[PDB]
Amino acid sequence: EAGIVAIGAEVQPGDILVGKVTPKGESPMTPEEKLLRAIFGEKASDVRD
Amino acid sequence: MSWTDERVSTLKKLWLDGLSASQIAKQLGGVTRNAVIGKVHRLGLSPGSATVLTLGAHMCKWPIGDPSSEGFTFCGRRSSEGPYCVEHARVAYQPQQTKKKSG
Amino acid sequence: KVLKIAKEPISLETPIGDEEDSHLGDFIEDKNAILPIDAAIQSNLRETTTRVLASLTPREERVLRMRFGIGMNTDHTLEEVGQQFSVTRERIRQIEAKALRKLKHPSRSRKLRSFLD
Amino acid sequence: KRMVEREQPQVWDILEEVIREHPVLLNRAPTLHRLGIQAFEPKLIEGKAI
Amino acid sequence: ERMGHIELASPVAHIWFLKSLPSRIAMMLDMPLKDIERVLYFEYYIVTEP
Amino acid sequence: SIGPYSLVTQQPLGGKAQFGGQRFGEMEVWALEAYGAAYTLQEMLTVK
Amino acid sequence: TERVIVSQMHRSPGVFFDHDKGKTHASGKLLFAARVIPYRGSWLDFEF
DNA sequence: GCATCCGTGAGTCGAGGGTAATAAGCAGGGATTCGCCCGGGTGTCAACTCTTTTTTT
DNA sequence: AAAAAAAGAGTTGACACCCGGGCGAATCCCTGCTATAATGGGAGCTGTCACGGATGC
Ligand SMILES: [Zn+2]
Repeated sequence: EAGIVAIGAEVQPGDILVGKVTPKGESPMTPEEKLLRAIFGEKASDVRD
Repeated sequence: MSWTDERVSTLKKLWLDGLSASQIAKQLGGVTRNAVIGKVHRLGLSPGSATVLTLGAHMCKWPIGDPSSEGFTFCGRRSSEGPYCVEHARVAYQPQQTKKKSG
Repeated sequence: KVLKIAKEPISLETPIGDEEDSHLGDFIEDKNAILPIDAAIQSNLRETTTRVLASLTPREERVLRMRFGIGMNTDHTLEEVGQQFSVTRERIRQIEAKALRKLKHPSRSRKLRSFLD
Repeated sequence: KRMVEREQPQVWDILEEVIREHPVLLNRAPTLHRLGIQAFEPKLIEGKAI
Repeated sequence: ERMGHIELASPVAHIWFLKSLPSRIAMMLDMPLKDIERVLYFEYYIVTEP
Repeated sequence: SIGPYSLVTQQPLGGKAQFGGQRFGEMEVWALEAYGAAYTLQEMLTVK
Repeated sequence: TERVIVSQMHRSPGVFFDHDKGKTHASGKLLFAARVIPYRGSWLDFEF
């Protein structure tokens, strides 16, 4: 729950070892992506992976 | 204080004609010092033998007396290749020049 | 806030390796650059958006392309599109909602769902 | 792009079909003569050694 | 693709056309390279229009 | 296949640390010039 | 990460008498140069 | 016509990964910058009227 | 054989709100002024040649 993999956990190439999110500033988006987001109703997150 | 149409006009006029910015708020009344600065920033538009006159080239220039006194003149003698005279060149500059360093 | 000032930034020519070669300028990534795989995904999305906008009526498609700048460089607000359209302010939202509901069907928005994921 | 990431078993058949006659260039580090760069026909094989 | 220029209060001599192997400035008007370095360093005074 | 590019040169980075690219050395360009290949060396230095 | 320090090997700070084997000269001859290379200081030479 | 002194060169691909030191003080006046708040243009909804394609008679 | 309405349009008021532009206030940057006597500076090669050229009498 803290974001770190448990000791003795099998991991594969390209796996999330430590989940860290950083605050991302507001950036302009293409109109097609905005239309798709409005169609699906999901809200764009303000944090970056 | 107030910010009517006449308040901005008189403020701009008093800032343009010239006056201390600190007294600008007091003359207008009510407005403080910080308000007028913000308004102007937001709105924009923010004995010898020669006197001191008969001193020619190649002459002594060692002063004698007090310049703020009645009689103040210079020597005015044969003192070419030097500002001061030979009689004062040894008393003005550092006598017995002995200095050296590395280079 | 006084601490963490980042004074005296490291020179980009400092040799990272023990030898003279392999400077610090090589071990640096460019963040502003966009990868070609990302740009290729944008073309696919721009083309699929035109194909999906073929079953709707001309009025709803026109109002959607006017409010959302799909083929237009400048965006248009609700009042701006209403001044040019018959419906002044109110029914434009209803037309947009109807067009959005028409696109929410899985049969019509099956290929378009993979972009969001 | 998501199908090849998870490495589905169906992608192997597409890889063998695409790599049929596409020649790849192989060259050693000290390329002294022009023979150091020679093209070949790649063939899928296990392991990590060319 | 945008460049900027810096204004100089006094003229300066190019280093490439001065300290290169063949003295380009010295080749003009038959001037030795040893004399040009003295004038640039403000050591001596050159006379013109006699 | 496609990785992060350089900062000032706008070229693919080097080294196996973060998606390096095999450097096409100067001697390798002479090999293509020896052969009659002119389009393989033209696209391998500009569009890649 | 532990880091060890390897020993360094350099010339001894003493006087030497090295003469070139007939090189860097117009005709065949020897120079017989002598050095007074100290540990920390300016070097000295008495080349012929 | 020779003797003495100052520039260029040194293969090529690969590994390896981050760095580091000095340190006056306070008084005057302006330009800058962060909090609150009224506000007018943008959205999101109750709720009153023509048209018409049938579905019922 | 006839004949009117849930939607489909079309609006009409009724909030909810969301950055913008001012009003403040709180606080940064610049600049100058300090009164015993201060009076020329610290690395750096020097364990490659060889060529090819630039100065001098
Ligand atoms: Zn005198």
